[PDB]
Amino acid sequence: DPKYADLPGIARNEPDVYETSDLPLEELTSTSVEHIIVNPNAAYDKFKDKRVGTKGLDFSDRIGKTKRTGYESGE
Amino acid sequence: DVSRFLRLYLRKEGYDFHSSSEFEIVKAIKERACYLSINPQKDETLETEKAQYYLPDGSTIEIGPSRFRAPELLFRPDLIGEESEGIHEVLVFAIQKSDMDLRRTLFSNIVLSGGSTLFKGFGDRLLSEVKKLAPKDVKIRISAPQERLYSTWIGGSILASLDTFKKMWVSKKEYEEDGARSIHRKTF
Ligand SMILES: Nc1ncnc2c1ncn2[C@@H]1O[C@H](COP(=O)(O)OP(=O)(O)O)[C@@H](O)[C@H]1O
Repeated sequence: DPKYADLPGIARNEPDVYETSDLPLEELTSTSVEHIIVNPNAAYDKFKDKRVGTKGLDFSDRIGKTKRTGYESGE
Repeated sequence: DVSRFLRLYLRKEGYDFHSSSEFEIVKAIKERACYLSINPQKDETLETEKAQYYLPDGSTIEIGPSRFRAPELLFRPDLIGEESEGIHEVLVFAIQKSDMDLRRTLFSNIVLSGGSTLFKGFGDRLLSEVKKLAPKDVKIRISAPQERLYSTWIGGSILASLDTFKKMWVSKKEYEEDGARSIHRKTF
């Protein structure tokens, strides 16, 4: 504010801001696929009581037995 | 299939050979760096040489335990996920599918051929396998010559260098007169 009187070249009637007028998905609806609504509650209730037995399993490239099938037991 | 299985192992070793020329580079690796096992568990629990093969580009590849896990597919097609028999089971069954008076003589005369028997340390494992399957104390004797790769060719030259061969082929005229039935009659 007092920079007008103490300084010579600080003019008035200056529009400080020169501006312009501040002027103001469809792929899932296909007939090919069957869109499924994912529900974590229903799927969680489905796989709620299904155990997995990991007693002595392997997945690596170890060849000692004939075959190798991990996740043997359940409930 | 040995080369294809080895290619899959190199994809899991981080080399991604998937082109055609890359596949023949895998064939060169299979012919040079692989070797067969003796007891894959004795060798599976211990780390190995980890051969350093050089690509033609100048790159460097390491193989690790897959250098002996790759030709295991022959003795066990379960690795590739295929219910079939091993090569040892093929030999032993082929003997046992025949008569009984001949089993002992066939065990005493096993002749290999074919390029995929040139794996280093192959026949020794074949002896341990067949010995593990064949009856007690039968003399199993495998003859593996040096010209295994050309045994079928050399033998073709031998049979074709005879007059019985002239009395054995199929006439062009006879083929024109008959067709497929001619070769299916003279197939043996
Ligand atoms: N030194 C080697 N070690 C391992 N495998 C080999 C060796 N040389 C050749 N082979 C295998 O043998 C194959 C050659 O096939 P081959 O036996 O000649 O078919 P055919 O005998 O019907 O002509 C090659 O693809 C390669 O995989």
